[PDB]
Amino acid sequence: AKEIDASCIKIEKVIGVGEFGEVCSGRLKVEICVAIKTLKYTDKQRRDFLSEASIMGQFDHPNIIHLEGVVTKCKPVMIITEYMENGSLDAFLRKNDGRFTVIQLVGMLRGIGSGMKYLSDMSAVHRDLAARNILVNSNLVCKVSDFGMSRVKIPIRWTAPEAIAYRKFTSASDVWSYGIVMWEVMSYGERPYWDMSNQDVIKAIEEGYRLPPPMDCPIALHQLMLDCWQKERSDRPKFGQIVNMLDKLIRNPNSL
Repeated sequence: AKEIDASCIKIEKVIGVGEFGEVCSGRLKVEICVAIKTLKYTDKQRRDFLSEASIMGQFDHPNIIHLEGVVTKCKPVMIITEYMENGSLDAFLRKNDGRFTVIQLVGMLRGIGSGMKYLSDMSAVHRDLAARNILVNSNLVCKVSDFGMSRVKIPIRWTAPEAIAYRKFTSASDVWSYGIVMWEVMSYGERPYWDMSNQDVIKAIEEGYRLPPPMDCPIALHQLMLDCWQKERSDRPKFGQIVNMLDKLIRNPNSL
């Protein structure tokens, strides 16, 4: 992760408040813009708050939030990462409802896929993949963040069957999550399974029910979602196949 001297981090604005503490956006000098996650809390939070930075520090990929460093030897304890102008993907889509083309939405999913293909290769499992955990920048590049649950309370409607049933988390269960993320994107941040109860969703999926294709969503994309939602995890496509399929869709826009 690398320790950074607090004299280098200069907060400017408080973008909002997160779980463990506040979340801001300042600058880092040695100058560039960065994100800052402060902690204010008991030891029952610090070890988990920082552990997220530790794991995130093992990664280096364009579609994975870059960790600048951490400030532990001083208060407030904080995590410094690359700045993302547009913030959380889900909120970003709800504020720009129906304002993006199919190819642009596909490009975002391509990047997310690429970041997941990176993680899965590192033998890492996010276990909490969702649009709310994916940040977007001014260039529309979506990056996977929030590695608090990663392993090298999780929403049921985003979690794969086996993961809930017999606590089996793998890159195959993240694919199922990716499937849900795909649905959120093409639906502009729409709540999966809407007003259905977590119990209804579990039963529904067991009966063979699957989320319908979002309006104006290409048949091929929805099918890709169906594959990601296959009961038998072994039958679901690998992240490598997912990134490949999307590229061929982008390269050949007419196929969408």
